[PDB]
Amino acid sequence: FVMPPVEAPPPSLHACHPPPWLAPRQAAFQEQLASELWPRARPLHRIV
Amino acid sequence: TQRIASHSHVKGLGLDESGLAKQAASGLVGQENAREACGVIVELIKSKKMAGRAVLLAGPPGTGKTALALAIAQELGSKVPFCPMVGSEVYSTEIKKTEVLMENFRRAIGLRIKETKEVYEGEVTELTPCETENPMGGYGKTISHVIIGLKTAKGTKQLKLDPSIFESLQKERVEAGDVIYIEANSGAVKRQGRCDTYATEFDLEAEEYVPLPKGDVHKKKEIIQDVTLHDLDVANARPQGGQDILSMMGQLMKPKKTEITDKLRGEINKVVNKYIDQGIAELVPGVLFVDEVHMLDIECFTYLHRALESSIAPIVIFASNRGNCVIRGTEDITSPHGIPLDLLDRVMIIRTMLYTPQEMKQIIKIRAQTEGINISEEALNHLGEIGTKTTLRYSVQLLTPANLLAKINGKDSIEKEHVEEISELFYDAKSSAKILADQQDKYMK
Amino acid sequence: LLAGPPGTGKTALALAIAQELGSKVPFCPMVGSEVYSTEIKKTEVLMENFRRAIGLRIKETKEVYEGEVTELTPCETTISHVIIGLKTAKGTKQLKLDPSIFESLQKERVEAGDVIYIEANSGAVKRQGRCDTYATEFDLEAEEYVPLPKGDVHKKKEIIQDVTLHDLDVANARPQGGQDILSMMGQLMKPKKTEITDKLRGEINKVVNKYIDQGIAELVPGVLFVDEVHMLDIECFTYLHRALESSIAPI
Amino acid sequence: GPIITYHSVTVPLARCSRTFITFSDDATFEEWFPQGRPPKVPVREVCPVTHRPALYRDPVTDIPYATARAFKIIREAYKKYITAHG
Amino acid sequence: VTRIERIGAHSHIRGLGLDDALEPRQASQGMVGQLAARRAAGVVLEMIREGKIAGRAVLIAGQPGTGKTAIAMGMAQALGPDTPFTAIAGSEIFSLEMSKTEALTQAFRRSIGVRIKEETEIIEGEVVEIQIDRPATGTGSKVGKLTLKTTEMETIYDLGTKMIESLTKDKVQAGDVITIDKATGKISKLGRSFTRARDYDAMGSQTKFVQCPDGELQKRKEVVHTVSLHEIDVINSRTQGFLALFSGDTGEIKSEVREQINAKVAEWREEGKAEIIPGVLFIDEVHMLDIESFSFLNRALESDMAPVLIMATNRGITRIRGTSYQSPHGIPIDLLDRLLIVSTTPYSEKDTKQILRIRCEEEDVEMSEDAYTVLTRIGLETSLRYAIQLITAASLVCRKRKGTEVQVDDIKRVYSLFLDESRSTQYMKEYQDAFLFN
Amino acid sequence: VTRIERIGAHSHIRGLGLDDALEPRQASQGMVGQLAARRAAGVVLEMIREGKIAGRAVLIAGQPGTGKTAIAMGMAQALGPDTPFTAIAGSEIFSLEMSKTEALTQAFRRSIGVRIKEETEIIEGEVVEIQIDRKVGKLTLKTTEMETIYDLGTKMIESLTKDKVQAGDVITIDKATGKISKLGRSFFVQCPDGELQKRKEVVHTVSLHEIDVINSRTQGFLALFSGDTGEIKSEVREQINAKVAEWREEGKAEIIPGVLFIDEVHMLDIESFSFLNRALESDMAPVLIMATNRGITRIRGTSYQSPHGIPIDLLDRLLIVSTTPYSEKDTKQILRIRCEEEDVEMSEDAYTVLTRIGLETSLRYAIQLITAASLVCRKRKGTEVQVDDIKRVYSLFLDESRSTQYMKEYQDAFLFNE
Amino acid sequence: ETEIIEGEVVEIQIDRSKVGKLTLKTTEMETIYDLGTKMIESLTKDKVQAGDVITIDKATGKISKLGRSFTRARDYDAMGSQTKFVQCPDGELQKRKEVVHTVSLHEIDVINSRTQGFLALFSGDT
Amino acid sequence: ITPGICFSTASLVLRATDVHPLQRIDMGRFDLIGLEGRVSRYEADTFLPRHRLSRRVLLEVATAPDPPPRPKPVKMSPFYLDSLEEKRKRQRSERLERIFQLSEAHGALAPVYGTEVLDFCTLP
Ligand SMILES: Nc1ncnc2c1ncn2[C@@H]1O[C@H](COP(=O)(O)OP(=O)(O)O)[C@@H](O)[C@H]1O
Ligand SMILES: Nc1ncnc2c1ncn2[C@@H]1O[C@H](COP(=O)(O)OP(=O)(O)O)[C@@H](O)[C@H]1O
Ligand SMILES: Nc1ncnc2c1ncn2[C@@H]1O[C@H](COP(=O)(O)OP(=O)(O)O)[C@@H](O)[C@H]1O
Ligand SMILES: Nc1ncnc2c1ncn2[C@@H]1O[C@H](COP(=O)(O)OP(=O)(O)O)[C@@H](O)[C@H]1O
Ligand SMILES: [Mg+2]
Ligand SMILES: [Mg+2]
Repeated sequence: FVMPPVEAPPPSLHACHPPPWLAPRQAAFQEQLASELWPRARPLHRIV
Repeated sequence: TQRIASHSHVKGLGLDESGLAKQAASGLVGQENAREACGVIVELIKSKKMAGRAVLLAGPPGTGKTALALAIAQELGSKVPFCPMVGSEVYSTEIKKTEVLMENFRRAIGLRIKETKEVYEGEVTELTPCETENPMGGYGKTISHVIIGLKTAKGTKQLKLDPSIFESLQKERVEAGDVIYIEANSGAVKRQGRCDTYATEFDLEAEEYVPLPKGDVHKKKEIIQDVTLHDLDVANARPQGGQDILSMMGQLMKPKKTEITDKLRGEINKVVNKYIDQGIAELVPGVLFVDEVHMLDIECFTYLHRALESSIAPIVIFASNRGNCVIRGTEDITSPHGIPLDLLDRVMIIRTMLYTPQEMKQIIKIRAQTEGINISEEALNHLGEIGTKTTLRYSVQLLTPANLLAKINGKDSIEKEHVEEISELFYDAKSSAKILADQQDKYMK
Repeated sequence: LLAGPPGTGKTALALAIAQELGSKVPFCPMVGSEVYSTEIKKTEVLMENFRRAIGLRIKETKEVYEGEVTELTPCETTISHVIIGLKTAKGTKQLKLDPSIFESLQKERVEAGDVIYIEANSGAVKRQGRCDTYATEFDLEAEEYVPLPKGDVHKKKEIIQDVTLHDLDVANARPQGGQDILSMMGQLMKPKKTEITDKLRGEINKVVNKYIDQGIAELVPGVLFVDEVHMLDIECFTYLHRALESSIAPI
Repeated sequence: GPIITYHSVTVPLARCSRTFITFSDDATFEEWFPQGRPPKVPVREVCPVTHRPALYRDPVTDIPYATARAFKIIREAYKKYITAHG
Repeated sequence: VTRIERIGAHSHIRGLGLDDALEPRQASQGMVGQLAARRAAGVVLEMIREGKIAGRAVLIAGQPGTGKTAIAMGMAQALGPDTPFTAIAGSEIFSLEMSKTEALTQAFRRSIGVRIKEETEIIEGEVVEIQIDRPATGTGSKVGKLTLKTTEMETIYDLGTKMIESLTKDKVQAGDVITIDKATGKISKLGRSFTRARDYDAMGSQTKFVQCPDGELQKRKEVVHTVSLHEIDVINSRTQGFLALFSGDTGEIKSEVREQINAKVAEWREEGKAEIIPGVLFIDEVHMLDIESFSFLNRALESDMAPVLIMATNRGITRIRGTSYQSPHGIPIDLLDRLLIVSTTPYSEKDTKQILRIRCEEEDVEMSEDAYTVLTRIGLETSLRYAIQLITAASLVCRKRKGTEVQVDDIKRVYSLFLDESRSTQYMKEYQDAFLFN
Repeated sequence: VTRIERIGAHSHIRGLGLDDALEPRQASQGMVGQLAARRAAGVVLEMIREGKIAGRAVLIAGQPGTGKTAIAMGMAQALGPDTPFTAIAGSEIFSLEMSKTEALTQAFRRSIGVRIKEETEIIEGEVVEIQIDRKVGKLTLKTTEMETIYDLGTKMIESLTKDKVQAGDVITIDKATGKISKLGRSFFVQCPDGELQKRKEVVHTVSLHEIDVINSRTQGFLALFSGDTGEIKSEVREQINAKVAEWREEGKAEIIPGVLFIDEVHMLDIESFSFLNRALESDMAPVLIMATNRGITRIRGTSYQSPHGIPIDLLDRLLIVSTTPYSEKDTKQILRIRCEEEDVEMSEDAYTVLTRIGLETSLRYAIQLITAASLVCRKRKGTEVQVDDIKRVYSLFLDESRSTQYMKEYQDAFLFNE
Repeated sequence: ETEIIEGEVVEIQIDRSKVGKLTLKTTEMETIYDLGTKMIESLTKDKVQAGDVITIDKATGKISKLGRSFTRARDYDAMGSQTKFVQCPDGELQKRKEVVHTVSLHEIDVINSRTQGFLALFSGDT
Repeated sequence: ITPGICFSTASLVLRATDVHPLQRIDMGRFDLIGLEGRVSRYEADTFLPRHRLSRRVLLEVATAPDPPPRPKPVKMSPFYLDSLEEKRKRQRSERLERIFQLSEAHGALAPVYGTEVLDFCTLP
């Protein structure tokens, strides 16, 4: 039953003119990791 | 196994059927009283009705303490677990000292599991449903069995199985000419490939084609598996084989020993008791041998009181060559074997004495026999005289250099001259200490 | 050893030695109290600095195809090759790419009008924005618009880069890339210094010797300066006894 | 609709459990139980040149062979056949 | 066959051996003598059973071999499995994974049990006939029917898709005695009322049958769930905490998590959902704790979630670990003020003989009266533990010579074979130079 | 309303109180007396602001309660937020996450900043209509002076879809990144007035530590908030130093040297001091300011005695500023300043009594009694603190001397007396 | 000692991916192979195509790509980091591979310590 | 629920570690750990020493005409410019030299252990 008092998304790094390849690379990495690992995290659904 | 170690000649305790110790038997010479006491301890271990009993082997260095413990292990056999351990091993960078000690305690308690695995092997020749002349419900076809024909090298048998296996057969994609095995204890069909007789030299599959099974279609055997309580504890604390994210994390992350909880150990104990009551398993309480116990600190010694008082603990054998030394972890507290007096009250002390020159000569001869070395009588007497001074370990360590020197000289036996030359080439502790004292200015620190 | 009272110029003398050698010779300055790391043992720190002091000079010609993409056509037999069209201020060039670069081009999301560069030796693709000639194709897009490259599409440069043995050691301590799940999850793990094995050190030494014999590498032994060496403890000094006796160590 | 009925009953031999599977239509029964005949053992082909057991199969001529010399002879024969028949 | 639990040091202790008035019998339930200490332990046990006062500390102090651990084990056996009893050594709190205060907090919270009692509807019966109709191909709605039977009932149930899936996964057949929980749909097979058809092959050897359940089909049964505060803390600390219940590896649990759990458990207690079952933490050899641990103990006993703390020490005026201060029992005076001390006096000759008799009875060893006299003399001269060890040593020596009763000769033989601390120290003094460091 | 920043110990310090010639005033900007220390601190401030000399180290040494930390706080206030001022205690460098040398390296690099100016296009307005069709889209934005319709690209459409934007919302868009932040709704924030699309000059001052951490690994900037930096490799730091030198030479960036303040530096050990001896010799080293009240004392980690608990080799690199005890006039002026800070009214007799109490016992004890006496006065419905309130709080709260006397009276009842 | 198949890939035909054929050649030989499900999956995973010089282990079926043959149409201007051109192997398509190497006990321990334990032989994080 | 922290930094900071390809050497010539699980002892020791390409073979294949089409299975100059062509043949020579140099570079390293050794030593 224990819930954290506060819940926040991770801090985000913002630059006016970032390298245009960093964000797509991170997005692709996250997409692949989620597609490979989210099905494996389903048993922990009730705890979360 | 082929290499000769320091205790390669110890094949057990040379005890008569009445427990009296023979002067020289099973590779052991002398130490008759200690050997008799160790035989009594062996009977205690075999009785399997005592827990947490501790024995301390006390005596000067090179008096057979480790040799006696290894003789006990030889007497027990490979069936009985024997977990050797030095006191320095409790100092780990991953787990606490008490956890190391508890894990070593659980390693000594063994469990022997006996089960019968009954399987049906064969190449599927026939796959025929057994329809019923009166279909239930009036329409369609109803089946009451599925006949599976299994063919092996020396037979062929037909099995009238439950209709429910039709789903397993389809899931495994079992067809005629495939090699499958069915387990009686589970009622499941497993397809172990296709028969190799239907494979051509132009095929490229690797794990698809399997040889036709030899032997009978119905194979049953008794499986004896030996496990320890620590094996079950570790396999349950960091499980391997799951497909969830936690198992993936375990595979990814570096393995690390963890502090296994009393909850998991109690669950393992309950499962072990259930297996014992069912007749599946037989408990095999063994021995934990802790050499150089004096290297344990005061925390380890204190924990050993509770560890030994337990009803699940094995029989622990300690060994210490220290005198009135200072207990580690304490400031200027001296105890007779480096062991606090509280733990000495919980142990039975076996005393090992020094060796007479005759016993030293016998041990040297035995070691020469073990190392495949022929030594003359005069060389043996000179080496025994060398062993009267210096030590016994020094004399037994001159055998292989002297044998090599003889072989270089072109002789098949060690003569006295070879031992003299080796004694000149290599120094013992006392001679080196004399040199160091005579030249203490030229040495460092 | 530079021994003398404080303020007498030992550090200045070491820095003067470094100035006399020049920036081409590896001068690794370390303080004796820097060996007390919380990630690796002290001897590992000492050996890492020892390898830092030894330098390797590598002469290599690099080739990069750079320009705005005017055409991106994979040629089917699977894909036999990729024909790309790159534009610069000095003209247009048509290139035949190894089919393995198509995966990199698709990952980088390379379309016509994007300014990219392709490494000839590795097939690496970096999409460094859209061409500014297309900046007016929409009134509001979240795009980085980049000028058209000025020189030729094909750029050749002969370079001399200095690396140290520690750089080659740390490059082979952990794998890079990898599309497997274990490899991807390893990118999330916190980077920790590790006690690099002597097997890896020797293998890297063999590779370095191979390239020296080939003639594309040059060795610069270099200097490691340890200041406040009295902050080393007895274990560090004992390890230095062995390390200085190596045939691979620096001054 | 087309269904598969799984049925478990208690019937006297004092009682025993039996299971039955009922297929609504013969198509499902044929699909789950094709009653396939046992497969046939392939003929162990032999190289026409060296008479050793065949290990390879030239794709152009479909002639099995077991030696590089046999392959060269087979390809020479095929070239001669092309020259003659055209 | 030998179970995992064998004859240990305190296997003969089945309880404190007190009457209704907490008056110790001379010899009952394994305990012999220690009348005052056993009476005090009984009063403390009554205090534990009442479970109203939090953070009470008792110190069992005495000379080695005076029965401190025997009294603690008797208290544990008299409490019973319903009340938690966490027995640890003082050395166990020194851990590389967590702080000493965290280890002590976890030990404290392992000694308090939270019990949830709720009533659920339960169907228990013998499966007569199960029928499941499923589409031949493609996704569809499975339809089924189940018949359940008791000695006095038989009902036919129309089954839903999820109950159909549960029955299919459990592979429920006719004659299986199954239990169904209506809410969660969990199905537990507990036996077979009769055998399967004989004509089938690859079925295995049929086990014994189970009698069909009687009474009504859908009963109402009381379900009790009991966990400790530590288990709640661990499963609430992180998503992977439930695995930490077995692997340890809990790290340091946040104080926020523990405060939230204390609040939720108090709310449950007020609302009648859960009852708190306070237990005991027994720290053997508490003198291994340092000053920081003792300082934590001082204030951790002031919580209403604290259990009864029982310590054992055989130290006199000794240096406190981590300091240079001499204190009674190796314990700071601030902690000694928060606890009642139970002293154990040494045993007499008759108490020693009775303890030896109880040990022989526990070990199934038969001994003569002369052997008992000699063994009691040896125990008075050397120690009680040495004589206890000689009991089974002499049993083995007697069994070797094909005997039935342990005689004085066997005791003398084991006395010669196995040495005590005194004779070993004498022989080591005789060869002091041969031993390494003095 | 009560904000996070309440009245602290140095809340009244607003600067060093110096004129253009660095001549201290008797009472200015919350500072009283200590003319020599304040003048030396002003000279050090001029050195910091000049930014030419690297690795200069200054020690502020003096008895407890002599304005050492006050001098440091005034130095921090006189510098603006532009110049980095890293303030740590000596105990903070002892970590389980990294070594002491790594902790001091991070402390040094946190004190040097890199100021980078860049231009961005910012679109701020009120959303009128948003249309997206299966991709193409239109967006209509308005200010109080102009209205416009935009033809959207795929990436901006995705950005506007991810962050739910509907008509009436007041949003700002960074054109190059699609960074949309909703700052309210209008029909609550007033709609922007001027031009919809503005070219803005954004200036960031980034510390060397921030550059190293951001470039240490992918998503490495997260370690700037959760520790977890580990021990950053020296290769990354050398590469960053080289790139920062390249930027400075090319005009892309300016270096802003700052100040690292280590209060209670006597907590550092010999290893940390040996590291500081050579870390100050780099061209990227900031100005180091330390404070200690130790006399000739054992250096931590050794058995050697040194004048400040600091080894003599490091002391040879320091300029020492000595703080002198306060007089009756300075003590009374400090008490007046603290009373003004806490909004407490005292009588002149109360000021005299409190000054005598502070001189006899301690300035911090007297400052503490100000709030207690004010509370006692407010309890009895009074408005101005009297001598009776001061005597009441004097009796209620003891100082170190009277507490030690009472403890010595019953020393047997206390625990572990030497 | 291990039996391998070694040749240059000429054609890969897969019908529909249940069954297909693979043609391999040497400078002195050429043959066609019938593929199964796992062989087809392994070939598709490694993206084996024409002109690739590969070896296949007969016992385990694992496929490692040695290189690709050079033709007039493979005159690439940019090459990937792993592509390299090799000559077509000579001799017979079926070959025996003998590998002799010396490893220590510690290396075998590290390899079997974890799933990818051989990585610890470089990092030292054993 | 709180909004995340938006940490803003200079765009130049994100390019601090970036080095242009024309300014850095190829580190794949020292990549030993990348060969593990991909490169075998056979390739490094037996195959490549025998079947490495040579410049002569590469030039012969490039200059030679296209091979004849594989047989089907049987069941049994006014606008000519000299400068442009000279440029084109120089480009072809450079391309062939690059192919050769890259093929030699990409198979120069031998694994420390190799797939066979790891497979042999890897127990179930
Ligand atoms: N009674 C004995 N009979 C035969 N070999 C012995 C005997 N005592 C010692 N040894 C041998 O002499 C060597 C000395 O080791 P050991 O006696 O075990 O030293 P310690 O008792 O100090 O551990 C070993 O090789 C041991 O096997
Ligand atoms: N001989 C010298 N000539 C010029 N400058 C010197 C000389 N010796 C020392 N210095 C300067 O004086 C300071 C102290 O010298 P340093 O090398 O730090 O002494 P240490 O031997 O203690 O390291 C430095 O700023 C250094 O540049
Ligand atoms: N009063 C008693 N009744 C029964 N057994 C006892 C008694 N006192 C001690 N024992 C037994 O003698 C041994 C020593 O007592 P123990 O409680 O371990 O001493 P300690 O006070 O040092 O813990 C144990 O085996 C214990 O079971
Ligand atoms: N010259 C001064 N001007 C104003 N306030 C001062 C002065 N000196 C000390 N204080 C104040 O007295 C208190 C004591 O702190 P401080 O004297 O800085 O301690 P220390 O110098 O021992 O670190 C603080 O509230 C501080 O602001
Ligand atoms: Mg006890
Ligand atoms: Mg201060």
